[PDB]
Amino acid sequence: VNSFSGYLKLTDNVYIKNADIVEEAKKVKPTVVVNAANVYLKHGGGVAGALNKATNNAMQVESDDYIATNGPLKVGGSCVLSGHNLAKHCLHVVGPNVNKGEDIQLLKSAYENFNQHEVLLAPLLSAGIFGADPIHSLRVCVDTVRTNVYLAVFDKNLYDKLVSSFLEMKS
Ligand SMILES: Nc1ncnc2c1nc(Br)n2[C@@H]1O[C@H](COP(=O)(O)OP(=O)(O)OC[C@H]2O[C@@H](O)[C@H](O)[C@@H]2O)[C@@H](O)[C@H]1O
Repeated sequence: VNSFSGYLKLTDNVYIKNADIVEEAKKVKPTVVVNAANVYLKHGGGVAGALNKATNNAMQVESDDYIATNGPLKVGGSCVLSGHNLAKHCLHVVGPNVNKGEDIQLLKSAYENFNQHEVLLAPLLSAGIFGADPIHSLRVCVDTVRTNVYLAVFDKNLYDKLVSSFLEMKS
């Protein structure tokens, strides 16, 4: 497991690839895929829906059951559930929905959950439906995470922008 290939090494522990996270997960068989979740684990568009659909909706049913007996998550919080056919585990992480005025500082809280895991396959938290700048999310990630994080960015134009921006700001 955890056979990541073709990543660009950004820091000693952060790696980035222009790849759909679902197909990376099928290729790599990671111990942990990260899901960019909301506090009720209602997997809408974005990564959550793609992950859910690849589990034939088993992730959404598992999430319903988790929520029924544990209640919703906190922004910046997380929960480990099954990774189903994609990974051993899925780490569901709630970044701030910046479009709704939730504290963007909670992005640091969200990425801090990655530190509980040796190696993760992850998307950029809050950078899509939740409206954070993807460059800011990559920055928080490289600043906050100390464990090995392999970031999947499916859109080639965004990936190119992220690498360029990371170079310039790394100085
Ligand atoms: N197949 C893919 N492989 C790789 N990267 C992907 C893929 N698809 C997308 Br899209 N991305 C990119 O991963 C980033 C995060 O976007 P996101 O919307 O999934 O996560 P949040 O902004 O935290 O919103 C959470 C809310 O969205 C609902 O899904 C969830 O239930 C919740 O209510 C963005 O850069 C986006 O371009």
